[PDB]
This record gives sequence, structure tokens and C-alpha cells, in this order.
Amino acid sequence: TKRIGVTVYDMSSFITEGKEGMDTYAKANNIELVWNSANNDVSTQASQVDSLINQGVDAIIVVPVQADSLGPQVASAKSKGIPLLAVNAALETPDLAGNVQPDDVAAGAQEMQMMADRLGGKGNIVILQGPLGGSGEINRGKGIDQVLAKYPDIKVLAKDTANWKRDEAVNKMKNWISSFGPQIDGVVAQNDDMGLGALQALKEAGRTGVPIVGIDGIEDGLNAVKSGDFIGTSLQNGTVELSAGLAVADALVKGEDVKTDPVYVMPAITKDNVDVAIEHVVTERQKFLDGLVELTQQNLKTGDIAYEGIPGQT
Ligand SMILES: OC[C@@H](O)[C@H](O)[C@@H](O)[C@@H](O)CO
Ligand SMILES: [Cl-]
Ligand SMILES: [Cl-]
Ligand SMILES: [Cl-]
Ligand SMILES: [Cl-]
Ligand SMILES: [Cl-]
Ligand SMILES: [Cl-]
Ligand SMILES: [Cl-]
Ligand SMILES: [Cl-]
Ligand SMILES: [Zn+2]
Ligand SMILES: [Zn+2]
Ligand SMILES: [Zn+2]
Ligand SMILES: [Zn+2]
Ligand SMILES: [Zn+2]
Ligand SMILES: [Zn+2]
Ligand SMILES: [Zn+2]
Ligand SMILES: [Zn+2]
Ligand SMILES: [Zn+2]
Ligand SMILES: [Zn+2]
Ligand SMILES: [Zn+2]
Ligand SMILES: [Zn+2]
Ligand SMILES: [Zn+2]
Ligand SMILES: [Zn+2]
Ligand SMILES: [Zn+2]
Repeated sequence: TKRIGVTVYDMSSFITEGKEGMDTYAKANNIELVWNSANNDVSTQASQVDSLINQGVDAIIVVPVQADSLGPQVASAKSKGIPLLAVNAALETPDLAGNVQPDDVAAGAQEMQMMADRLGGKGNIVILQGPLGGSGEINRGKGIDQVLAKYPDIKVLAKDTANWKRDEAVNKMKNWISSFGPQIDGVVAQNDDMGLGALQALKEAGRTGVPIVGIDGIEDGLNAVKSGDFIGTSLQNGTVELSAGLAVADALVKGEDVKTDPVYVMPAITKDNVDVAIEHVVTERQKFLDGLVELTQQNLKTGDIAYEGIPGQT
């Protein structure tokens, strides 16, 4: 019956894994999802929101390219009575109907603390950023910086974007390897994909054993934690977070009272608890998806949208 438009920045690993959860929730709730991807382009994404508005969908979910963007489109949707939500990354507009977000400051702090823990408080790092001007790099950078403020013997030799993408990260890391070589003691990657690119560049330079930390716990990232290729990650289960977003959208379409700004807190993932994450995200995906609608409705009650039973969670 309900038609809910989705425009995402790109089909990243996180979004790709999460789409299955969104689509599972939609099918269980009589929602047709209109999927669009903006391939990392703000104007494309603006055009997609315009189109969804023109189509008269019941609600719109934006996973934004840029935080400072889409003002006219979000004001249009609001003026027309179409609930528009930001999910997964932030928008600056005051007109959102819902706002379903990770705590990216916390996640950045957590990854940097994992690295500081590994290094014993001393060493030289490089930092791979998400797309500049997205809330993910802004907020993860703030949390990294909060932790760097405690460690005078940790030095950042370089920081740059690789736009969430593995192969950008390989090329950035190869330039830093040619500049700094074995002065690089660790890599803090703002997502797992970029950390895996760095891993590949280091391998091809003949370096194994360099500490790398990520964020997301995508399939390949969890496997990297299990194998020791990463020191840790922070779980951002897209099946969970994106389905939570859709559930807030669905409640707004139905006129129900709902918490419209729940926060997804990413649990730390290490070799101690990576098995369970592997079951949910890698080896037992379909069993997890069979449970997802129920998990989502329970968690929308507690507000604890990240709960999935990872060791360490409440
Ligand atoms: O670019 C939007 C988000 O910041 C992004 O989807 C991140 O949450 C994710 O960690 C990237 O892999
Ligand atoms: Cl994937
Ligand atoms: Cl699917
Ligand atoms: Cl589907
Ligand atoms: Cl791309
Ligand atoms: Cl306004
Ligand atoms: Cl912690
Ligand atoms: Cl802590
Ligand atoms: Cl993956
Ligand atoms: Zn892409
Ligand atoms: Zn699948
Ligand atoms: Zn699907
Ligand atoms: Zn453009
Ligand atoms: Zn902002
Ligand atoms: Zn307004
Ligand atoms: Zn916080
Ligand atoms: Zn911590
Ligand atoms: Zn050193
Ligand atoms: Zn920035
Ligand atoms: Zn590659
Ligand atoms: Zn190569
Ligand atoms: Zn994956
Ligand atoms: Zn809000
Ligand atoms: Zn919790």
C-alpha cells in the first residue's frame, strides 16, 4: 500500500549489506521501496528527492552525500506533507521529519582509542577520511581528535579522504608508503573499506603486521578482525540501522507517535566478540534477517536501535 522513496549516496559495502534488511522490513510491512543511488553526487541526489516528491511517495529517506545540502528539497517535502528523514548521515536543514543517526563522534573516538591501545600511546599514524563535508568524516574526525588530545607521542603524518572506497584508499596509501615508508606505525581508517585498501597497499609494499582499525564491521572487515588483519572495528550493522530508519518512516506515514531521532551506538568489535558479529553479518545472514522485524520493533521501544546481542551490549 505504502510507497517510500530511498536515495542513498552510493551502493557502498555498508549500504549494500543494509539494503537486504531494509527490503526485508519493507516486505513485512506492506511497503514498496523506490531505491535510488546518487553515485556520490549532491546534485543527482537533489534530483532524486525532487523526483520522489513529484511521484507523491508517502515518505522519503535520504542517506546524504553532503551535510550542508538539500535545503530546498527538504523544505519542498515538508511543505507538501511528505515526511523526509535523514538516515545514517546528517543534514543541516531544520525541516527533517526524522533523523536516525549513528553516534559518529563516539565511533571515531572508539577507533582511535583502539589504535592508541595497540600502539601503547606512541607512534605515527595516517588517517583515511570519508567524503569531505559528510557528517561521517566531520564527526568521526571530531572523535579521533578528542582521543589524539590525550596522546602527545602519537603523530598524524597525513590525513586525506578516500571517499569510503577501497581502491581510492589503496592509491592514497601507496602515496603515503612512498613518502613515509616504515615511519607509518598504524592506519586509522574511518571505514572498513578504506582500511582494506590500506591493507592491500601495505601487503604489496611487503609490510604485514601494521595495525589497522576500521568502522562498520562489514563482512570483509569482520573477517579482517578475525584474521588479525585489523585490530578491531566498530559494528554498524546496516540491516539493523537502515531497517530502524524505515520503521520510523513507516510510523510517520501511519500517523503514529514514534521516537523520531533514535541514535545507533556502535559496539566495539575485537577478536573477543567477532564470532557473533560474523554470524549475524556473514555466515548466518538469512537467519538474522528472519528475526529482523521483531528486533526492530522491540528496539524502537527501548530507543536502543543498535541492540543485536553483541557481547558488550545492554
Ligand atoms: O556517507 C554516509 C555515511 O557517513 C556512511 O554510510 C558511513 O556511515 C559508513 O560508515 C561508510 O562505510
Ligand atoms: Cl557488501
Ligand atoms: Cl534484498
Ligand atoms: Cl527485495
Ligand atoms: Cl563509486
Ligand atoms: Cl525552515
Ligand atoms: Cl570503549
Ligand atoms: Cl570506553
Ligand atoms: Cl564486504
Ligand atoms: Zn560506488
Ligand atoms: Zn545477501
Ligand atoms: Zn531486495
Ligand atoms: Zn552533480
Ligand atoms: Zn552538521
Ligand atoms: Zn522549513
Ligand atoms: Zn556522542
Ligand atoms: Zn571506548
Ligand atoms: Zn614509530
Ligand atoms: Zn571536513
Ligand atoms: Zn581493490
Ligand atoms: Zn596492486
Ligand atoms: Zn559486504
Ligand atoms: Zn530531529
Ligand atoms: Zn544499547
